[PDB]
Amino acid sequence: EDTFKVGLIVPMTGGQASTGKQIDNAIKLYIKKHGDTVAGKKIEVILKDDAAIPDNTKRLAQELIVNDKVNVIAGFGITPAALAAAPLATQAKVPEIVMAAGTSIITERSPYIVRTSFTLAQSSIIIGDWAAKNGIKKVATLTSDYAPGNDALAFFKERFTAGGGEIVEEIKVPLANPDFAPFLQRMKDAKPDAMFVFVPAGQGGNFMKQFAERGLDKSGIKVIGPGDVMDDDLLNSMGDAALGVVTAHMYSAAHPSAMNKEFVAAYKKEFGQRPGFMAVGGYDGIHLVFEALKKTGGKADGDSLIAAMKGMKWESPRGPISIDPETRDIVQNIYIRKVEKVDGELYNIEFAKFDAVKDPGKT
Repeated sequence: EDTFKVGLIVPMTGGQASTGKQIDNAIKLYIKKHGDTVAGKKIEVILKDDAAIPDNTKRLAQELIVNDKVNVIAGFGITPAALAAAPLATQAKVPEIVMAAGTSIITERSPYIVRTSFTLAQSSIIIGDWAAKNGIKKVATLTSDYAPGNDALAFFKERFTAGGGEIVEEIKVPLANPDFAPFLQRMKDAKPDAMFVFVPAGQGGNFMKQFAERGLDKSGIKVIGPGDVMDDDLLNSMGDAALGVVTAHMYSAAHPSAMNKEFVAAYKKEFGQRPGFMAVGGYDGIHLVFEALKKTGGKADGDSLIAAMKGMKWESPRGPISIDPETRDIVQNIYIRKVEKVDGELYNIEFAKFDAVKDPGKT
């Protein structure tokens, strides 16, 4: 009654555990910094681990909506999870806040979906344009074999080839327990100018370890991609082979804004780890819920909330962001970054900025 409930469904275990860990942490941090009360309502966050299995996502979303009567569902660590919950969000008129999954069509799959993460297309068009304009002629691609990987590939290829680039080979690896060894072996022999790599949050460290193990650090093959592979949650654990990797992405822990400085410091202080781009999707997702409730003066029905969320603009640790009133998707800067060592640690140092990029998958 004086309560507002958020059903948080994220992968706390399994291959995408680092996504849920980050989102759970960032929301805990937000509430620690802002309190748990808005417009007369006590916010409760109910955590459920789907292990990134969409059957679990669906079952958990149903339990949260029907049994716990949550007002919002949030999280959705992979695209299939967001899609699994979309029918229930629509049927129950419960906003579904996508804080992680990055496939362009997701927001079209329910009028109650709003997203605070990214789309792969937003970063992939930028790195495609950059690679072409920077004398990279021949690229091999390695992308996770599911929806966001296919978006990454399609949008990169479109812009890269438009700029005169050539894709010489396209390799896909499973979401679950990928083996990067065979791709990396082909690379040793085929030696393209660069490899374009999309793997989801949590996997870039494993990729870089096999990269280094095969001596690709000495091959003169550049590594480029959207920033998922250079996940800030993982950067601290990578070796010198990661130096010079160039990625486009919506968030870097090294973003030089006062708000990001405060966010990164607070997150490190509380959790003893650097936040990655999944943490900021969670941070902004919960901000969105708090601010929406503020705007509706405490009205908790889905329609009121969605109306309030559309067109909302604010400063995120990542930069200025907004919810497109037409698509309910995130509009945000996309930066190009190079991995450099600062004070003993690897960071994605931003060197280029494209302002307020709308999802190219819908434009």
